Amino acid sequence: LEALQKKLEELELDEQQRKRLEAFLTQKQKVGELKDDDFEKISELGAGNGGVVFKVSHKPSGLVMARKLIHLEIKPAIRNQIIRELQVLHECNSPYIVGFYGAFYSDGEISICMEHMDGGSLDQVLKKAGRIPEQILGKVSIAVIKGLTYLREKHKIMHRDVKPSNILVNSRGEIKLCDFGVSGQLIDAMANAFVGTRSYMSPERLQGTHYSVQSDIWSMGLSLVEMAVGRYPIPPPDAKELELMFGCPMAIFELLDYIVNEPPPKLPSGVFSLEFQDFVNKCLIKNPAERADLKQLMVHAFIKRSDAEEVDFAGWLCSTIG
Amino acid sequence: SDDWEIEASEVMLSTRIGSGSFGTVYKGKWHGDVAVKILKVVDPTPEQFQAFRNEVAVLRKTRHVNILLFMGYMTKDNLAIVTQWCEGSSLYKHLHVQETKFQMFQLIDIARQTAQGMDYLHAKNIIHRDMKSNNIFLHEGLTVKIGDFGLATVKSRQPTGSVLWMAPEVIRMQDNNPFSFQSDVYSYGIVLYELMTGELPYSHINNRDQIIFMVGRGYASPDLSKLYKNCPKAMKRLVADCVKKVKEERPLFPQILSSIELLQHS
Ligand SMILES: CNS(=O)(=O)Nc1nccc(Cc2c(C)c3ccc(Oc4ncccn4)cc3oc2=O)c1F
Ligand SMILES: Nc1ncnc2c1ncn2[C@@H]1O[C@H](COP(=O)(O)OP(=O)(O)NP(=O)(O)O)[C@@H](O)[C@H]1O
Ligand SMILES: CCCS(=O)(=O)Nc1ccc(F)c(C(=O)c2c[nH]c3ncc(Cl)cc23)c1F
Repeated sequence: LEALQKKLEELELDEQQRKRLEAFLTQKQKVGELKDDDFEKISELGAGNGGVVFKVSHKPSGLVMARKLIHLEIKPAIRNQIIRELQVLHECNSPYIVGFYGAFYSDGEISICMEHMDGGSLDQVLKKAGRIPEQILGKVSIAVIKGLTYLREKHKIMHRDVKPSNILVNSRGEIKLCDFGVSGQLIDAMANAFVGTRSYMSPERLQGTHYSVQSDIWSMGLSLVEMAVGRYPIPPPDAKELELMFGCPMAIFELLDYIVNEPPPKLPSGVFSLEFQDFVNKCLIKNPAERADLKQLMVHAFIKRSDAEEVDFAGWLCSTIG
Repeated sequence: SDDWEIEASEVMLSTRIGSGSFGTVYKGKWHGDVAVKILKVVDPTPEQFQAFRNEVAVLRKTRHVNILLFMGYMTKDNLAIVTQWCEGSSLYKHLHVQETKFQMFQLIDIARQTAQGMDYLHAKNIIHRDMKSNNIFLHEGLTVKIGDFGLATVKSRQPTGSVLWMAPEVIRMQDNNPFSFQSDVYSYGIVLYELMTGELPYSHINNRDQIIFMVGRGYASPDLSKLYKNCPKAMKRLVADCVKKVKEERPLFPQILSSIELLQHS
């Protein structure tokens, strides 16, 4: 209640961020234990390979929320432990992490109710924008680097799934992370219950060796390339396809095999800045030890440039989706 | 059409049982309890209409006590298939949710009946292509019924449910058609593993993409050290034989059946 507000003061916020975080925590106090009966469906906000996400209204509070339905057949003991482990999200209050309201189990689906983002995922944004301008990919990078270091310091947790569809954006110009690995039982359950069409997985995680947040940095670099150019990069673009996006399919195993055997993808030269190119090249180093880490990324030239560049992110977003 | 199309006014949909990505399964009423699988397709293309009537034609050829009883279809309002209702739960729920205490003689019977149903399908030139313990239902607890075969014509518009039961040749997808009687045997082998261990394979790996890579390369395989101690040593051999990485080294179901039948003669 006010134990949440004490941990706000342990973070380095500015004037406009503390305003919004304090406003969200007060709305967290309007809602109690959530149930399937408490919600009125508004619209549908996604159809991931995993579970459908609805925009919904919580009747007692009036609040609008995003409801992720995760269908899983698990014994009741695992159900209760998944909901217990998800409660750490009440304490995950940061400008770069989407908010949490509550989680519960109904029917055969775990419901996760979280902060609504009217901008959607950058996956959804990408398919409307074609490609994302580099200036904005600088601001996105900052948000991701800050969200990962927040998780590692204040929670000792990795994201484990950094992808364009797990980065969400707000009309207020906020860029936040979502769908990270809080519950170890939920991690085990979703490996057995779904299949994937693409992969942002680090080559060391594919091979079973020891991994750290460096794997998330590799995933960020792969997401940045995919958002810079307008295509997933594991199968590098053809000499033709390059000359069809700027001017002057593989099965899941073949993708995973490529990420382990062939050199990582690169940003196409000439169309992007040299620093941004060097930035993704430092993120996509295969050996995790010689890959850039989180502090090195925050002092890289591309980040100090982008942090200083005042960009109207909120404006560009409302122009390209409406 | 043909005489297996059911008018929608005749069917009363009751409760919601399961909901995957390719459709939703409701319990219903149509001359007694029935199961209705409604496909998530609101604008079915003339192509998908033909693939549906084709998969229905394949369902029309199965009449066997270990195969789920096809009963009819609906093609106007929506695309759906009507089958018998199994009173028990799926084999997955028995083994991994309820954790029901089967005895050793019951596990072999489930193994034998599953092989009996699969033998029938292959004798009719039907490849399941997506066998898991989710698709094996225990009607009233005693007799297994195999379902979720067919409609591989409409699902391709490689399975997208789970990878735990996929044969390595199917995981790699290097052929245009890696599906065979032995890819089904591998899947049956993984179900045998479930039956004889009580848990799913690769329980220590929690990364689907790791599982896909490790199993496609041959670096990972079901851990047979977790087989029950009361599991007969001939049954242990059968698990290993079905799970073999080489597609041509795996037994066919006439042999699998005989292996179990002679084992069953205690
Ligand atoms: C692909 N990587 S993996 O390691 O194999 N698997 C997994 N990776 C990450 C995660 C998971 C499991 C997982 C999911 C999917 C999740 C989704 C939404 C959520 O809600 C929420 N609310 C507010 C803010 C942030 N999240 C919390 C969540 O916690 C989890 O542990 C993996 F299963
Ligand atoms: N809190 C939220 N607010 C707004 N949109 C959300 C929220 N949570 C999820 N979404 C949307 O839900 C969509 C699908 O998400 P999800 O179901 O996680 O599948 P995915 O991320 O596209 N891939 P996978 O992780 O394999 O399921 C995303 O594109 C988001 O835009
Ligand atoms: C003859 C096979 C038809 S199918 O291959 O399309 N599979 C199918 C079709 C319709 C269904 F309802 C189902 C199904 O899931 C069930 C059928 N009977 C059941 N009884 C219990 C449960 Cl939990 C599930 C089912 C099902 F597996």
